[PDB]
Amino acid sequence: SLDLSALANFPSFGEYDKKIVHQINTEINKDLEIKIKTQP
Amino acid sequence: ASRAKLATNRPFEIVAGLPASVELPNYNSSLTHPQSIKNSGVLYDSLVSSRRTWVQGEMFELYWRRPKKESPTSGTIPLIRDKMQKMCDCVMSGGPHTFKVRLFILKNDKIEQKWQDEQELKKKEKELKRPKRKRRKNAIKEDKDMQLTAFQQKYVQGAEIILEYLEFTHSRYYLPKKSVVEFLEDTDEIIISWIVIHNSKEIEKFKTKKIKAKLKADQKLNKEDVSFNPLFEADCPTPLYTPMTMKLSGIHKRFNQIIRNSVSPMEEVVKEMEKILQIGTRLSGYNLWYQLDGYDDEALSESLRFELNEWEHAMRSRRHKR
Repeated sequence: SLDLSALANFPSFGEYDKKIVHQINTEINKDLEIKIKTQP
Repeated sequence: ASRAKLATNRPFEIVAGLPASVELPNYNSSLTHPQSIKNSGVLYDSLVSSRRTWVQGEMFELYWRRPKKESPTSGTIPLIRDKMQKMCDCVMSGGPHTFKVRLFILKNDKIEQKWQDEQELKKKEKELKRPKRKRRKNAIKEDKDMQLTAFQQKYVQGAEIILEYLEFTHSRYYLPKKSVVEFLEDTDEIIISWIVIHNSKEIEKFKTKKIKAKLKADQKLNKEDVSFNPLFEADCPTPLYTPMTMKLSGIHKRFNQIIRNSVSPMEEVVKEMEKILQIGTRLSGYNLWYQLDGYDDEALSESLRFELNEWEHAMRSRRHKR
């Protein structure tokens, strides 16, 4: 539900700012589980 | 150096073994799956490297190192202890890092002989011309704190100062004579500035070659019938140079005179620096990328992690040796 509000925030053929790209990376990061071999 | 040769076209370069770029990192544009700084540890690696380098770097000329072990070389330890005089404990800041130091004087024997001669001259001049008060103890304490005791009265000017790290007593370095010293009376802080040349060995060796050439020419002329400054010479290789500045805090009034007397005539080094600044190549300023991609940089990430592990594994033994 909150993503739908986030979706309405998305650029709509205007002059929107870079900050969207952070959300984009958030969605992109979901692609696959993180194969972190050795914990820091 | 043996660190994994980065795959072609990475948005970073490996500087001092770590991923960095001249421009400010744009993670958001460049990384799809950025590992956390926790995951990367690049920041950690940078900090440890920084501190260690500050403990071991080339900022001050090294002069004594504890010999790596009825060998009489043991007997030399008290001799090296006595050849310096013992002085009080003072704090130093290195970039974002801070360090603590005790002070040690390098005994200039010429100052001792001249002091004996001066006492002789003063004695001969004078001969030719011819409960207990605690407040007095406080006066003597303050006088010895801002005036000079005998060892300080002889070593006012031309005394030689050695630096040592209280967290790493194994190395001793010379305080830069070619340095600008400012004593802040209000804050009791001292700022030292100096220019440093990364290929200084190249310049010194070329300088030796030129000195040999001039000596050979003079010998050839003599067969028939000098403030050599490498930085002024037209054929001197390009100095890769950096300007440096550092602040000291915690030094007491009496020591400031000794320090203030110890450094070189200012105009001469200023002119030398100006020449260095025209001829020098300045070190480029760059930005570390602390976040790496878990997929494209997996090898680099794991390599860093491994090296960090080894560093930490060694670091415990350092205190275990105490």
